[PDB]
Amino acid sequence: ESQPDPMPDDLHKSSEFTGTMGNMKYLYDDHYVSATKVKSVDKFLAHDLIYNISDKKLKNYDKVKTELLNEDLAKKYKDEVVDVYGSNYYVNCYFGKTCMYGGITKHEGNHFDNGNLQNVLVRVYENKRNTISFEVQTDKKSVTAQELDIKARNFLINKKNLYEFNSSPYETGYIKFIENNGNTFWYDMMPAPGDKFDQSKYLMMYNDNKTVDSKSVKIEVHLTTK
Ligand SMILES: [Zn+2]
Repeated sequence: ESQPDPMPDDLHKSSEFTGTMGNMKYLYDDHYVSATKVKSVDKFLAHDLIYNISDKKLKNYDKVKTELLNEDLAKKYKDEVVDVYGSNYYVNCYFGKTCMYGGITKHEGNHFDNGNLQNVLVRVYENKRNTISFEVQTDKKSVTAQELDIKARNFLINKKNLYEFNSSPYETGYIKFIENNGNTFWYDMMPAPGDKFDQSKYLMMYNDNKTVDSKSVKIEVHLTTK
């Protein structure tokens, strides 16, 4: 059922991407859509949903379209009261508007009990050594892996310069989720080889709206230096 771990050539190398890393940095550096108790208002394609969500911050949008893996996922959350969490983009976002993928969890029943926040531990591995470990927080029992990944990359951009404008001090990176039923999966942290980064295509991995149990999930960040 599990994703086999990275083989050595499954991982994007940053020295083979000659476009602008600030373009990856932007997707994770104090960057996210957040909405709570929202119900979808519209649809573009069969596998997406559109919500009246404004960024209260720098006022860039009052409508978020989220794209899912398929029509069934879309149908399923269409008339549900939901919280949204995800990384938005504007390039080739077509439908005051912004785009994203997945980020969707039902609101009813999905929160801890004394309004507590749950800590999820991230263990960071640099050239196969556990050098730093940190906690990220959510208030959702079933939280998207996108949410947690966003929060862990945000922290790593600050502490570790994970992504910089021109480069990354890292060659390879992957984030790995280990669920308490043994299931593992992982995302490639580095952009595809070449001179142009396509945010929309990068983010599209979050399509499947994967959620995990926040209280028992384990996250590992595996990085290798230049
Ligand atoms: Zn909620």
